[PDB]
Order: sequence, then C-alpha cells, then structure tokens
Amino acid sequence: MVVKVGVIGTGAMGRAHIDRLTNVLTGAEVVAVTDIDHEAAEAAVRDFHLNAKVYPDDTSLLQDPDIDAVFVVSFGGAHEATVLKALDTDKFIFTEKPLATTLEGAKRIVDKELTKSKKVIQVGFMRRYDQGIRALKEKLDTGIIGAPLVVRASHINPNVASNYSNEMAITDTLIHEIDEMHWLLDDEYTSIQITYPRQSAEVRNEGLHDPQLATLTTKKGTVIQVLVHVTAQYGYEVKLEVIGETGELQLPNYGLGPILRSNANQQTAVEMSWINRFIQAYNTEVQEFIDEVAKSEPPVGPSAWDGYIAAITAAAANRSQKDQETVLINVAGTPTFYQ
Amino acid sequence: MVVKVGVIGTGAMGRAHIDRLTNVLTGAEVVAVTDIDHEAAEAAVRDFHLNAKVYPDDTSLLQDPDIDAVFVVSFGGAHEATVLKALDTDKFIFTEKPLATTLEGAKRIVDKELTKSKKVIQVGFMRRYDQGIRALKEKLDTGIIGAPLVVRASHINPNVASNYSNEMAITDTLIHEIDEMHWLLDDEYTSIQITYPRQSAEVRNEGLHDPQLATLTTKKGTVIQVLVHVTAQYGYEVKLEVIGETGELQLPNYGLGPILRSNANQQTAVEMSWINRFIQAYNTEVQEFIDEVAKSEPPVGPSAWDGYIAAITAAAANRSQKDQETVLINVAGTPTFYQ
Amino acid sequence: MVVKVGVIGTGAMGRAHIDRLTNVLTGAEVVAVTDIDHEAAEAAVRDFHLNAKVYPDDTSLLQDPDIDAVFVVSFGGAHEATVLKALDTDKFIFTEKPLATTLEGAKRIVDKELTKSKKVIQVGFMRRYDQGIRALKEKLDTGIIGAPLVVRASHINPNVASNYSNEMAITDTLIHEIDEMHWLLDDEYTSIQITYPRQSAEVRNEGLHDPQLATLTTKKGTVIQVLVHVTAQYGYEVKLEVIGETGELQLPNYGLGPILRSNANQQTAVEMSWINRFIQAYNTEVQEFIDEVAKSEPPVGPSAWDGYIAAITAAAANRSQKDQETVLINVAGTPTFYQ
Amino acid sequence: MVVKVGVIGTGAMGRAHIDRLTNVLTGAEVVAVTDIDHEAAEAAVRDFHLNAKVYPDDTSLLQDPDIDAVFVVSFGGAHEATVLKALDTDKFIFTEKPLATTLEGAKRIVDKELTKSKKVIQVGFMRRYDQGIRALKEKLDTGIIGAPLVVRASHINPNVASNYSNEMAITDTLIHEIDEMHWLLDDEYTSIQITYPRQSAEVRNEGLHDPQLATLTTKKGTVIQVLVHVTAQYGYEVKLEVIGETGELQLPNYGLGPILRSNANQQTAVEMSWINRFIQAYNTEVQEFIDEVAKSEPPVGPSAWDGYIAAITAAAANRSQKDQETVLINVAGTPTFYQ
Ligand SMILES: NC(=O)C1=CN([C@@H]2O[C@H](COP(=O)(O)OP(=O)(O)OC[C@H]3O[C@@H](n4cnc5c(N)ncnc54)[C@H](O)[C@@H]3O)[C@@H](O)[C@H]2O)C=CC1
Ligand SMILES: NC(=O)C1=CN([C@@H]2O[C@H](COP(=O)(O)OP(=O)(O)OC[C@H]3O[C@@H](n4cnc5c(N)ncnc54)[C@H](O)[C@@H]3O)[C@@H](O)[C@H]2O)C=CC1
Ligand SMILES: NC(=O)C1=CN([C@@H]2O[C@H](COP(=O)(O)OP(=O)(O)OC[C@H]3O[C@@H](n4cnc5c(N)ncnc54)[C@H](O)[C@@H]3O)[C@@H](O)[C@H]2O)C=CC1
Ligand SMILES: NC(=O)C1=CN([C@@H]2O[C@H](COP(=O)(O)OP(=O)(O)OC[C@H]3O[C@@H](n4cnc5c(N)ncnc54)[C@H](O)[C@@H]3O)[C@@H](O)[C@H]2O)C=CC1
Ligand SMILES: O[C@H]1[C@H](O)[C@@H](O)[C@H](O)[C@@H](O)[C@H]1O
Repeated sequence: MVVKVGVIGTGAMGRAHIDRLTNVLTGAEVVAVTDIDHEAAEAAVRDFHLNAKVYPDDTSLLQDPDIDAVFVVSFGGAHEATVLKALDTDKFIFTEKPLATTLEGAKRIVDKELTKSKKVIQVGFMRRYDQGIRALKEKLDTGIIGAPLVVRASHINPNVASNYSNEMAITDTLIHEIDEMHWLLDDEYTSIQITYPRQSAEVRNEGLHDPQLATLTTKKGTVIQVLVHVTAQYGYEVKLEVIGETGELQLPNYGLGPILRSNANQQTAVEMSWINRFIQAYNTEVQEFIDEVAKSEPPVGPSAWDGYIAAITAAAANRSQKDQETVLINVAGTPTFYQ
Repeated sequence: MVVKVGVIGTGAMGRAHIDRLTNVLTGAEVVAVTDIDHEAAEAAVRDFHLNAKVYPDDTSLLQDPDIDAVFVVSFGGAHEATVLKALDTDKFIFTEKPLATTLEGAKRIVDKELTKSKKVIQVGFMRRYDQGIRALKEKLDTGIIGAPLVVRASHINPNVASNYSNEMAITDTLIHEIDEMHWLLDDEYTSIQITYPRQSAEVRNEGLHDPQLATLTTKKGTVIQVLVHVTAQYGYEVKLEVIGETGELQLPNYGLGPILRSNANQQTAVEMSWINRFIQAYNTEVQEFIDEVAKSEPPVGPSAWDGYIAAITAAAANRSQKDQETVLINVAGTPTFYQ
Repeated sequence: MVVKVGVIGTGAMGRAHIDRLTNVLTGAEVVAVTDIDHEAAEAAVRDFHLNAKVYPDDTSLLQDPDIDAVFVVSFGGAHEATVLKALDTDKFIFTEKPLATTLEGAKRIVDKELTKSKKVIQVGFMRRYDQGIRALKEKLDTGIIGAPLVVRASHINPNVASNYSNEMAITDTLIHEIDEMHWLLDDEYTSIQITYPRQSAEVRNEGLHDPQLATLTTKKGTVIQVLVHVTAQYGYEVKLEVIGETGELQLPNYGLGPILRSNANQQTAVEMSWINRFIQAYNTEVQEFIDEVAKSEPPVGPSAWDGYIAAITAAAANRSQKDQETVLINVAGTPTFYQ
Repeated sequence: MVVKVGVIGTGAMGRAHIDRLTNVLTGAEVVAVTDIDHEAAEAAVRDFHLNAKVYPDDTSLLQDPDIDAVFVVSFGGAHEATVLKALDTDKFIFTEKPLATTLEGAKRIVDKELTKSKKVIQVGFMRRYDQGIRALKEKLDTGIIGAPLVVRASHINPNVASNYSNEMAITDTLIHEIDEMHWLLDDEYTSIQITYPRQSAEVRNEGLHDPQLATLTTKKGTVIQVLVHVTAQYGYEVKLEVIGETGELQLPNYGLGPILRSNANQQTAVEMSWINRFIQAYNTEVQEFIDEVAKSEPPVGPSAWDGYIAAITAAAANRSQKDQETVLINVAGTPTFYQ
C-alpha cells in the first residue's frame, strides 16, 4: 500500500527528496508540505504537480492523520525540535543529517524514542548505501586483508558558498566520514584531532581553514586519516583506502564516462557535483525507508543512535578545531533498542 | 495515472520485467499476464503479489480494455505473431529483442505499424540505455576526436548452455552490437563478414564456432571489428573503442567493487553475469517506455525500424557464417514515420 | 675491446643511437659518420661531442679499416644498397628496420650474406627486447590463458613526415608487428589482408591511406588484427591484447609520468614518439650487438633472415594494398646458416 | 678517460655497486677494494673479474693516488670515520646512506668538507633519480596545481628480516622519504611526529612497531603524512600524492607486466623487491656521479648537507618514537657552498 509522506522543509534537499519520492522511487506519495517560506512550499506543490496540502508549520502538518511518514529537511538546527514533535505522533520519521546540532539534543531524541513501542527514526547518512563503499566493506569483512590497521580517506570538494564556515568543515562535510568509519570498521571511536596544514589561497571565507586533516582513533586501535579539502577546484571526489595486515583495499575511481585519448594525454572526467556523486545512495536509502514504512516495520538504516554518535564526534571535532588538540570520545554502549 | 500493463511470456525475462515494473520502477502496474505455460503465469501473479488476471493466450489478454501497454517476452519465434496481434489494438507495445526471428517477419511488422496513426512499438535493445555506452556516444558526438574511422569491440561471455547454436553467436550475442553500432555512429551498414579464427578447445556445442570475428562496413566508411567470444571462461565483458581522426574513446572498466592488493597482485573482480552487467540499462529502458505511455506519446527508444535493421543484418551475418564471405547490406531509406 | 662504430644516416634515429652509444651504453665509440645531408652529419658530431670523421658517403666510410661495425640508420629505402656494400667488408652490421623495402632487396642481402664465413647482420626489430612485451610473451607461454586464438594490436603514431608513403605504412610501420607476432606466437603466417577504413581528414601526404587495417592469419589458425594509424594526432602508442581460450593478456599503459587531477579531469601524459617509448628496447638490442662484436662473434639478435621473412609478408601486404584482397604467404625454411 | 674507483665495503650493496660499475654502466673501473672481512674483498675481486688491489684497510686504499673516487659501502656506523679520512685526500666520495649515524657525525663531515676548495661528496639517496618521482616533482614545479598543501605517501614492504628493529623503520626505511620530501617541496622541515596505530599481527620482531605513521611539517606549512608498513605482505610499493591548491598529483601504477583476465578477475603483478623497484634509480645515480668525476666537476646529486638534514630528521624521528610526541626540527639555512 502507498506510503503517504509529509515533507518539512522544501528547499534544495527537500525538493530533491520530493522529486525522488514522486518521480523516481516506488511506493510513496507526497501529500503534505510545509516550509517557513510558505511560497517555497507552494512552489514545491506546483513544480512537482503534487496532490498535497500546504500547512503553515510543522505542528499543523503533524496533525494530519493521513500521513504515514515525515521527512525532516529543514535547517539542521531545526531538526531536533521537529523530530521531537514527530515522536509525539505514531508517524515514521526520516530526518536528514544531522539528527540534531548538539549532542544534548541528540540525546533528548534518543531518550524519547526509547520510550516508544517501535523505532521510527532513520537519519540520512547516505554513504552507507553507496554501492562502492558497501562493496569495499563487504570485502573487508571477508578477512582477506586481515585486521584493519589504518584507513586513509579524502573528502574533496571544488569550492564553497560565501556562508560556509570553519565549523561546517566538520558539520557539513566531515560528518559523512564520521558516520561512515565506525560503521565500516564495526568499531567505536576513542579520539579525534583536527589539524590545519598551510592555508589555501583559494579560500574566500573569513575564518575558514582549508584544507583540514582529521585523525580519528578507534577502540581496536585503527587510525583513520581524513583529508578534508573543500576548495580543491578540480572536482568532487571521495576516496577510501583500508590498510590491512596482509593487504589493502581501495575504492575504484568513480565514473562510467569514457577514457579519452587526445592531445598528448589519456584522461577521464571527474565529477563536479556531489549531487551526481551520491544519486544512487540517496535513492537507495529512501527507497529502503519507504519499503520499511510500507510494512509498518522499523527502519533498518542509520538510527537516532547513529545520529548521537555522530553528534558526539562532531562536537569533539569542533572542540579540536579551537587549538588543534586531540579530544577524547567515549560513547555509551548501544542500547538493545538500537541493535 | 498508472500505466496498466499486460505481460505476455512470464519466463526468466518476463518475471524480471514484472519485478521491475512492480518493485523497482514507478508509474506502472501489471494487471494481466499470459504464458503458454499456464502454471508459470499463475505463479507470476502469486510471486509478485499482483492484482492481475491470467489469460489463456495473447489474444484474450489483448481484448482487456484496461490495459494500456503490453510487454512481449515470449520465445523469440513467438514475437512476430504477438506483435502483429497487438497492432490490432490501440495499446503500446514493448517487445523484447528480436522484433522477429526473420527478416520478413520484421518487415511485416513495420508495414503494419506504418498503417497506424502513431508509433507504438519499442524493441528491447537495452545497450542504448547503458550509462557507460551512452556516455561514450555523447563524448563522440562532441566532435572531440573527430570523425569515427574504426570501431573495435568485444562481446565476451564465459560459457554457454547446451542449446547455444552457431547462429546464436549472431542472433543472441552479436545482435546487441548490431543494433548498437549504427546508432553509435549515426550511420548505415553496407556489409557484414564473419570469420572463424582457430577453434577454441573450450567449445562443447555441436556446430558452434568460437570465437567469431565480425566485420561491418558503413556508408560513411567506418569499419567495425567485433570479437565474439562466448566460451571465454574468465568473465562477461563488453568492450568498445572508437578510433577517431584526432583521438580515441573507450569504455572504462565495468564495476564498483574494490581494488585488492594481496598476494603479489593488484586485482579487481570481473562480472560473470550479463544479467548483473545490464541491470541499470534494463531499468532505464523500461522506465522510459512507461513514461512515454503515461503521456500517451510514442516511444522514443529503439523502434520497429531498428528491429528491422537488426533483422536484416543478422540474416546477412547468418549467411556469412556459411562460408565466411562478405554479405552486402542495403537497408531501405527510413520512412518518415520512423524519423 | 671498445668497439669502433660508424653511423650511416644521422637523422632522428641515427642521433638517438649515437646518443645511446656515447652516453649510456658500454664498450663503444662512434668514430665516423656520414649522411647525404652533410650538415646533419656535422651536427651529429658536434651535438654528441664526438671525435669522429665525417665521410662524404657510405662507400668511403666503409673502406676505413679502423671501423669495427656500422649502423645503417638511413631512410628505409636506402638500407639495401648500403647493407650490400657493407657485406663487401668484414665489418659487423646493425641495420635499422626494414632490412629492405622490397622482397627482392631483402633476398639479395640474404643471398650475399650466405656467401660469407659468418653471420654479421643484426636487424633492429626492437620489439622482441621490450620488457613489457617480453613479460606478456612469458606469461602467455605458461599456458595460463590457454591457446592464443586472436591477437589485437594497435600501432599508433601522431603524425608522419612528408616523405612517408603509403607503402611505408607497411615497410616502416606494420613491419614491427609482422616481426613481432611470429616471434610472440612461435608461428608463421599463411596470409595477410589490408583494408582501408574511412580515410582520415588528418592525412597530409599524397597517396597515403590512413588508417589501415591488417589481418594476418597463422599456421595454427590464430588471427591477428592490427590497427595502423599514423596520423592519430593524440600520441604515440603500441597496444597488444592476446585472446586465449581461458583468459586474456594485455600490455599495460606505458608511462611513469604523474596522474594529474585538474579542471574536471584526471589525466596522464602519453608519449609522442618512439624515441622515449622504446628507449629500453633500443638500449638492450644495441648493447647486445656491441657485446657480440667485441667478442668477434655473430650477433644473436634478429637476423637478415628475420628481415627477409618479414619482407615476404610485407611484400604481400603491399600487394594487398592495391585491391584490398587477401594474399597468401608461405615462407621457406630457415637455412642452417641462420639457425 | 675512465674513472678509477675504490670500493670500501664489499657486502651486499658494495657488490651491487661493483656490478653497476663493472657490468652495467659506462666510464668507470673498480681498481681497488677493502673490507674488514678480507675474504669478502677477495671474493669481490674474484667474482667480478676485477683487475684490482685488495687493501688491508680504508687508510691504505685512500693513499693510492691512481684512485679518482671512492664508494663507501660499509656498515652505516662506519661511514663517518671513513668519509672524514677520505676528506684528507682530493678524491671524490660516493657514500651510501647514511652520511653518519649521528647528527654530530654528520655535522663534522659538513664542517670539514666546507673547508675544501670544492664539493666532493654525494650521498646515496636514490629516490631523487627515480623517473616517476622526478617526473612528479617537475610537474609540481610548473605550478599547475598551485601550492602544495599536503603530501600523502606510503612506504610499503612485504616482510622484514629478523634483525630489523624499530629504529630501522626510520633509518633504513622512512629515511628515503625524509630525504625526498624537502627536495620535492623545496622546503625545510620544522617538525616530525611518529605515531603507532594498532600493532600488526604479522610482526615477528622484538620492539618493532608496525605500521608507523610519520607526520612532518615544513616551514611553508605543508603537512606530510607517511605510512610506513614493513610487514604488509602483499608487495613492495612506494606511493606519493601531492595535494595542491587547485589540483593533485600522484605517482602512476608501477609495472610493465601484463594485465591478466582470468578466473573472474583482472590482475597485475606487484613488485616484491625493493631491489628491483629502484634498479633504474641506482643506475642513474651512479652514472651521474661517474659522469661528474669524469669531467672533474663536483657531484650534483644529494650532498653532505642533504645527509645532515636526513640525520637531524632521523634523530628527531627516533626521539619521537619513544613517546609519540612531536619533535621540533630547526635546520640552519643552507651554506652557499651547498647551493
Ligand atoms: N545527506 C546529505 O548529503 C545532505 C543533507 N542535507 C541536509 O538537508 C537539510 C536541508 O538542507 P538544504 O536543503 O540544502 O538547505 P536549504 O536551505 O536549501 O533548505 C532548507 C529549507 O528549510 C526551510 N526551513 C528552515 N527552517 C525551517 C523550519 N523550522 N521549519 C520548516 N522549514 C524550515 C527553509 O526555508 C528552506 O526552504 C539540512 O539539514 C542539510 O544538512 C542537505 C544536502 C545534502
Ligand atoms: N534484451 C535482452 O538482453 C534479453 C532479451 N531476452 C528476450 O526475452 C525473450 C524471453 O526470453 P526468456 O525470458 O529468457 O526465455 P524463457 O524461456 O525463460 O521464457 C519465455 C517464456 O515465454 C513463454 N512462451 C513461449 N511462447 C509463447 C507464446 N506464444 N505466448 C506466450 N508465452 C510464450 C514460455 O512458456 C516461457 O515461459 C526472448 O526473446 C529473449 O531473446 C531475454 C533475455 C535478455
Ligand atoms: N626501430 C625503431 O623503432 C625505429 C626505426 N627507425 C628507422 O630508422 C631509419 C631512419 O629513420 P629516422 O631517423 O627516423 O629518419 P630521418 O628522416 O630523421 O633520418 C634519416 C636520415 O637518413 C639520411 N639518408 C637518407 N638516405 C641516405 C643514404 N643513402 N645514406 C645516408 N644517409 C641517408 C637522411 O638525410 C636523414 O638524415 C629508418 O629505417 C626508420 O625506419 C626510426 C625510428 C624508430
Ligand atoms: N640506498 C639504499 O637504498 C641502500 C643503502 N644501503 C647501505 O649500504 C651500506 C651497506 O649495506 P649492506 O651492503 O646492505 O650491508 P652488508 O653488511 O652486506 O655489507 C657491509 C660490508 O661492509 C664491510 N665493512 C663493515 N665495516 C667496514 C669498515 N669499517 N671498512 C670496510 N668494510 C667494512 C662488512 O664486512 C661488509 O662486508 C649500508 O650503509 C646500507 O645502509 C644498503 C642497501 C640499500
Ligand atoms: O620508423 C618509425 C619506427 O619504425 C617506429 O617504431 C614506428 O612507430 C613508426 O611508425 C615508423 O615511421
């Protein structure tokens, strides 16, 4: 039966999710929208030819009994309150990352969800759905390279908007690696440290350090070195290498485009848009959510607990940014509810 | 509104299309099925949880007024009669390849379709929807390597079933390149020639020559060299290189799986299944057809005319297979109906 | 002993051989040069800091008793007369390919050398010395991919000089593959056919067809498909793929230059000339020649017989060029002198 | 005229250099040897068919006026004393790494040589001569990727002998990166920090931590992250990536061996031997030294100053190994003598 969806926040990613649900994926319909910019919400309805009602706020939308699930796609800082409101209903909840912008907010959500008769929140950490990354994890898990010793990763982005701040290097960019690595390794973090190499001349934003180097450590002692470089110019790229005791695994170059021999070079295109890079993962993640809601079963994707882990680690990273010193992480054990 | 589909032939590929239409793609519903094996048809209904009627044959299914489009997914030899029957209705028609198993059957279909007010047939030549192959064509069409002079291609398959005949090297295997190349090059074929290199010791089928080399010439003068190797053992692989005046284009490695460094080698997995190789293409191809039907517009994918070109070329190749001599091809000018 | 060398022809490759003999290789000194362009000869002496005599012609240089060995590095069509003259002396002879530009010329050389007390000619078929190509042959010979069924090869040049003729597409270019494949496969040819794809707009030489396709068949039934493309623009490249019963072997991309990520592309440099692509092969073959001369022993590298065997096939291809028809080949057995 | 060489220390690398001078390269002759193991010295002369005198010690060898240059290939701890002695002569000096085993020893050599009328010492840091590494440096120096911000490198080795110590991870292994980076970047080091990920189960040596992570900083702010992994099992590999403001540069795939398609995989061999990996670099380095001596000009390769830089940095790294703390490095501005 069709999953009736309400969307809270009809901006860039909200519209992208509306588009997915309407024109790409199967088994859902958007029947309600709201945005603090009412005209934006109206436009979403028009642009996507929805049979949907526009509500003036989240509270009103959440009162609609016909809605089976809500998508929270507002500003990050608005997620916490909205998710908490939604938990007063029986509706399933897909929230874009972050779960909340503070670790305390995340904890509030976890604590509230724990009181319920079903897990209902999935968080939009799409990396876990990317076919390439999953294939690497699968291969790692065969034991073929032994224990993971070091992970080297890159998060490369061409340029940023004028409103992109230093802290967003963590909260908008590194956050993906923050969620991914503990999942990839089936391990828990023990520390994070952010260091600043020489400042790029390409940076146009006051206070923004770029590139940034992030070193994370895990309980088993695996060290993760992430390069974050958001004014890299050349392209958008995600790189991942796992160094094991007996071998290595790395993600192949992304892209299906041809190899060009021309002008004394052999070349392949590099993606310029994060949007295109993770199109598959976004579709897969959302389809999975919808498929679960259709069965009235709890989501199986990243949970509020994953959101909490991410928020704790992001907080630690933002602390590290202040003086470039290592910050310890010690997350509580995973409640059975979230296993 | 949803496109209501009837499926004629509920075998391996018929079920795969049903699965696509039901569980993967958007905007369609299978409401009717038929198969000469009635038990298979019934199973398809149960297996995919369809709300669908099982009909004794194609004729009866075709009388169902609720059906917007039919999928013809029976034995190749059955396609012609069914497509001709379907053309007595107003319904849209997706037929799997081949359009017909004979040249004359293909023309009968074309002649019949030409009598209609709009085009309704799409033929399942999915290569055109493969992202890698499409990306190559697109790059070619930028002019960046100048005019295409030579095409070198491979269709590699690990092993064949006992029913695989010499002529199937053309009709089941090369057929894909036959449809693909004239599209790739915006050109028309003038001849085809099949040669037999030394016979592989891996061949276990009566009368099968393997490998086979196919050489096609085009009106603009491009020479196409295809290696067909169906007992290759190592994997399933589709390779494509275009040699231009000022450069070359080739398909990259297919696969998202990781690069493994282990035991004095660096390695990546090779696909063993054509099914897996073309999952995406099948999805894109069918979604497009459904999207067209939903708008009541003619299909924009490979047409009955393309089916005809394929059939003519395949026939010529089968003739060449008899003595390894060149066989001329002179395809009629495209009717405006198919422009 | 330091081998005293004379060089006949001091153009691009003459200079390159002088360079290697003077600065890289051991046990040789260039003591004499000649070129029909006196200024070119003088430039070679100057540019490579030689204490060398500049002779007005080959005959005078050949009559200098102090010269131990001569290198024939003139225009291909000039090799025959020079080699024949040199055979009137007791000097060792390294000639670049081709041995001659006609079958009759090659035969004249063989007939003359057979009258001598020992073998003195080495032909510059350097492909056999290339580490990559050798490594491929070695792997093939392990049986890991079973019997070789088809070979696909490319011989790519960016452009040609004004003196490059249609006939030279065979005698200067394809001649490498002619020698290479029979060595690689330990097989002999039964036929050759040259075909002319769509003529490139990049051709600037009257009478030159480019690209050209060569199909060679061997006694064991292996079919070799060579692409000759000498106005390719993009670079200089040699490609080799062997299709076996149970697998494939391919030469990797050549180059040590870096991978550049820049401007929405990932790219690596392509060689623009043989001079660098085959520097190792040239070094090895020439050092081997010099080492034999130093011991007053016959060369162990490719012989005038190899040159003649190649010339037979080359002449067959030149015949095929006229009408694009297949030409049969059946070479004589190797004389004892050349075993 | 031929460069007459004396070799001090005729062990593994000593014999390798003798072989280079005797068989591989042009313009030199080994005319004297010495080793504390007088039988090793005798074996060298014998095995390589040398016309050389065996001297009882370095002092006696250095007094031989016919010797143009000496190679110091004894135990590392024995270089300092031997070098300082040779500096009492006018002979050119090629010393293997290290220049000295202490920065104090290195400083003494630097001070002594600085009193001489011209530079005579080259240190055997062969990385700088590796074609790929040089090609990358050169591309970097074009400015095409802007300023270097981060360098990521790997020094991967399959296994170690029973005598390999924790300190050797620096002195024998990382030392190559230690010399290479400041040269690559034309910059000076300001700090080094060694950190230990989880210990590999493959380690069989008391006290050896593997892998190790080395972080170096430069004056311009470039951060260098090196992974040292000496029990990696899979192969020997050197990886290098430079992250620039506007792009990236990395070393390409190393290897000439074929690509094998077999058994559901595509694979290429990985080098297992550091010896084989850097064969070319060793040859080029020594040939350049000989060429300089031949012209009676100072060496142009890595100098005593470079050896001093390496010694300081290695000492700092050995210190950091104790507690994983960052150790500052302050190298004096280069004397013009060494520019
Ligand atoms: N998982 C991923 O890779 C990505 C996640 N996101 C997340 O999606 C969320 C939205 O980002 P964008 O769409 O790019 O930003 P956006 O700025 O384009 O849109 C946000 C929308 O939310 C509306 N809004 C703000 N506060 C609201 C509230 N309290 N209630 C209702 N509506 C409100 C705004 O008016 C705006 O239309 C963010 O949390 C972002 O981090 C965004 C892009 C990629
Ligand atoms: N485009 C592509 O890549 C592919 C195309 N195909 C095409 O799909 C068609 C079906 O192939 P598969 O599903 O693999 O074969 P299959 O043998 O598994 O299924 C064929 C089904 O058709 C039924 N059938 C036969 N004659 C019929 C008729 N007159 N009316 C109704 N049903 C009839 C059979 O009972 C069977 O259930 C073939 O034409 C094949 O060439 C199949 C696979 C891939
Ligand atoms: N093995 C290989 O990969 C290569 C082989 N070659 C061969 O080397 C030879 C020379 O080629 P390039 O140096 O590239 O050509 P080039 O055109 O640069 O030089 C040819 C030189 O020969 C001189 N010459 C012509 N006729 C002469 C004669 N009768 N006596 C003396 N000198 C004469 C010309 O004046 C010119 O200086 C050819 O046989 C060519 O096929 C050339 C390049 C690569
Ligand atoms: N640049 C590179 O990649 C490499 C550098 N090396 C360096 O080469 C040097 C020698 O290494 P190996 O040959 O591997 O060691 P090895 O132990 O095989 O040989 C050293 C030889 O020196 C002799 N010896 C020791 N002290 C001596 C003294 N005071 N005077 C004369 N002879 C003496 C020993 O008896 C022995 O025969 C070391 O400094 C090593 O670090 C070695 C291998 C590679
Ligand atoms: O003489 C050169 C030489 O034979 C090269 O190796 C070949 O690549 C060029 O085509 C030819 O003109």
